[PDB]
Amino acid sequence: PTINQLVRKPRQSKIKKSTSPALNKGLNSFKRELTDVNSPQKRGVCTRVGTMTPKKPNSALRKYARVRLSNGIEVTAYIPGIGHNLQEHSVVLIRGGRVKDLPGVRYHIVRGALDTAGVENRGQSRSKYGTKKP
Amino acid sequence: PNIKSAIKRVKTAETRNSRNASQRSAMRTAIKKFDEAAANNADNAKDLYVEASKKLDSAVSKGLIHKNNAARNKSRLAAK
Amino acid sequence: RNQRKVYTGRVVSDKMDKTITVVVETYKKHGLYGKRVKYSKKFKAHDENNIAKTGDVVRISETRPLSATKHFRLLEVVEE
Amino acid sequence: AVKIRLKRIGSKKKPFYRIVVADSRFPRDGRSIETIGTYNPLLDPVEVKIDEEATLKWMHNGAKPSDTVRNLLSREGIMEKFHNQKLG
RNA sequence: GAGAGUUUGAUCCUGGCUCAGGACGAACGCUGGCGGCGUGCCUAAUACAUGCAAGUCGAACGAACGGAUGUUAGUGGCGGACGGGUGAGUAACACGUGGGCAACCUGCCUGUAAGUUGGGGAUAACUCCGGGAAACCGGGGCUAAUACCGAAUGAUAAAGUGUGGCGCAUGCCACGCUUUUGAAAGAUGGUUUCGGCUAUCGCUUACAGAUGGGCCCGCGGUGCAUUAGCUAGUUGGUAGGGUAAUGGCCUACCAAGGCAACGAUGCAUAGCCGACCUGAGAGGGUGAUCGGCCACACUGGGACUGAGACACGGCCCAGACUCCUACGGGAGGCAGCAGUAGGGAAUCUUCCGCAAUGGACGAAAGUCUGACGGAGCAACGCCGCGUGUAUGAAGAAGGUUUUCGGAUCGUAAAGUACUGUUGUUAGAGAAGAACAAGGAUAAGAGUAACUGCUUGUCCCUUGACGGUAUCUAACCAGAAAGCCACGGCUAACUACGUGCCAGCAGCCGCGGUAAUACGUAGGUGGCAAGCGUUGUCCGGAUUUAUUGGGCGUAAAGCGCGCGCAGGCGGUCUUUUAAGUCUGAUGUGAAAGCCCCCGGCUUAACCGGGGAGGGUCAUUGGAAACUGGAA
Ligand SMILES: [K+]
Ligand SMILES: [Mg+2]
Ligand SMILES: [Mg+2]
Ligand SMILES: [Mg+2]
Ligand SMILES: [Mg+2]
Ligand SMILES: [Mg+2]
Ligand SMILES: [Mg+2]
Ligand SMILES: [Mg+2]
Ligand SMILES: [Mg+2]
Repeated sequence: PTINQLVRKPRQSKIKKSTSPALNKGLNSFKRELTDVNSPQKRGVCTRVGTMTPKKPNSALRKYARVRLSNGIEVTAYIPGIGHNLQEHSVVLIRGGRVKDLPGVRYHIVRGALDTAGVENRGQSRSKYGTKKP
Repeated sequence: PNIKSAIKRVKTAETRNSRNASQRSAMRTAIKKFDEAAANNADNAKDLYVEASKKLDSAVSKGLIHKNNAARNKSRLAAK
Repeated sequence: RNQRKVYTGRVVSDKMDKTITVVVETYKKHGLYGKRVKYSKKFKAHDENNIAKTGDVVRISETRPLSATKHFRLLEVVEE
Repeated sequence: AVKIRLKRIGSKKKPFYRIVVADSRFPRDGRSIETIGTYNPLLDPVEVKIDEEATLKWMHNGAKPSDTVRNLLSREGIMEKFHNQKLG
């Protein structure tokens, strides 16, 4: 462009989207108005639990839970690891992370933080999946 | 209040208010006597200037008015 | 003495009473893309007698405030 | 008032002090008007550095010291000096 | 100034997505030994259970208590406006930087020059009365002052003026005459003769200064035009009043301006900066902690007091919300330190002391200070130290694996020798502390001289932390290692089990009976008292390209013109100095980055010194180029 063009309008960079929009919103009951606050993790209440058929190429059933977070946003969270404790009205803690197999999931459930009891029988990567040392 | 000294300063301040308000009102009734008499262009105004200036400078010494205000008021009155 | 600010410019209007408005017109550097930009800034000059006129080159200098907007004064009339 | 005093600096259980000019009102480590020396009590001779001409000046303007700053000045020979300048 | 992977059968380009680094006030998962330095409600400026955060002076005053000192509930003075908190609001002289005030204030501090003369009237406290559980309220009477109110003498305060020297229009500085105003207070202490005199702490007037504030101004720093008109005391003027002071600050009268595409008005957002993180740098993001400034103290408004407020822990009133009651009526505002609830992914002890530094009061002793020193908790971070050291084999038992010969865990162990950073036990035990006050004295100015004041030197003195650090010995390898990954990107491979199931995954992608990609075991790699994941910021990303990109076919030339505004503009001479360039002065705080020294057992950390940083301003110069002019 010409310099006069660049002065009449300077540049404008790209509008960045977050991987994790719902972690980046807080709530106050008083105002009843969402408040932008960068957050790593949120807790919620499992509305629904179920299985998913993932994309091509894959075919295994994937465990998800539809959660209502603390801030009121309804979110689908993958339940990683072998087996789980969860059911309806179960409280859950939620971190970000995208299940590439599965279309509508963008977040994971931290395993071992709350009523998400740790995985059974696991020995390796225990800090993930939330088993104590035996 | 709730501190021992706050109630004391409320007392002190109401007292000082009563006093300094009386003194201001007297000053200003003086100044109005002067300006009315000067509007009427009478004989008494030349003593009333003095009465007003006495009370202005006395108010200064009592602290209820600042000296540039007193000076300015003497100036504006003298201008009548 | 300490010294005051002085500027030069051009007159745009005369409708006001005993004053004018002097527009100063300076090139200056755009902060990022480096080009020179015509920066303009008008001030109210205190014209003691409605001397100047529209189209007049003029010099002004600052002083105490004289109205809501004025802070300057006519110093010379450099060129009609 | 305007005072000549100590500004606490350094770290915990190892203090150091700047010798400072300041109002009574301002904070202990807040702003100042001019700093004119330093102090350290840890060492066997306490280590003082003072400019002494600005210090005489601030005293002539009426900046009074603290107790310990006064006695630092006196053990540096500055309070005798200031009395000597008050002699005339 | 490093790049790598991913589109294709393959290639080149384009283009996106991700990754290798660095940083967090972080959270979470697994685990967890210590020391030093730091940091710790970012969310609900949501609500407050409780406790303590602003008191002091008996050398201002009167009463009461008391066997002369001392104490007090009151009147009075000073301080409560500092210190401390938070970032709600705020897009503006709020902030930064640089100036201006001939248009302005300033208690306490210093110094200079004068002066504290005489009187008066009350009022609390107190005592009674009535009310009220009682506090506490009224009504009567008594009373002191450094509380109040008069006067005389004194204005560099006004008014009338005249002279000198000047500035930047409004005007300033100095001098002198006339007229009119404006003050006060004592307390302690000594001496003297008894009148007197007199030091200090105070008081009053003026002047200077310093310090602290106030007003104005140039410029600078945010997105939106799916917001273009806005304003009506709004703009200027003549008069008037008002403020510490200029000014539509306000009022009356006159004219109808003024601002604005150089983005006004409006909406949403936000405290601003020093600086912090990143980056080759330009720049990008942030405005935790530290310092400065601003704003606000449940919300709104208003004043009084005072040098200073329109006041965090003051007042009044309205509103919300809450508490106690004897049910008549009262009281209150944690964004002070701790703490509690709630919210939240999430953030501390209802701790000690004023020994220190600093502030308020006081003549001072001293008192007060949740400022501040410290200690406590949290692996939250940075640094440091360990959790043994040596020697010890063709190589134990065992595990894994086996091409069943072996290979590996592995000098690891065992065994032998040694050490005690740490741990434990017993002993010692610094700094930080200066002083102040008081007692002695030596010299001064000032005194009739003493008292006193100022200064010199001695003596004396008081530590929360804390019997903490530190140091000595003795005893023990003893009690002190876990997390992640191992297909490529990228360091590090085998066995079993499973069989597009269970499950993995930052991108590409693995798993359908022979899986280095899932789970487990062994072994390995990377780190290590932390490791990893998630969230956010920069870079890499030349992917908003000023430095530093592009539009034939990839995204991208309005379908084309007429043209206001703006941007840009042929050759030469003179003139200037708007822009440019340049010498000087001043400033851009400290802390932080950077460099050089020093100190903590090094480090982190801390100190000293220097440097840097501005489209900074004034002043003085050049005319080559842009701009203005002929
Ligand atoms: K206005
Ligand atoms: Mg805000
Ligand atoms: Mg770059
Ligand atoms: Mg207050
Ligand atoms: Mg409070
Ligand atoms: Mg609190
Ligand atoms: Mg297999
Ligand atoms: Mg195309
Ligand atoms: Mg600096």
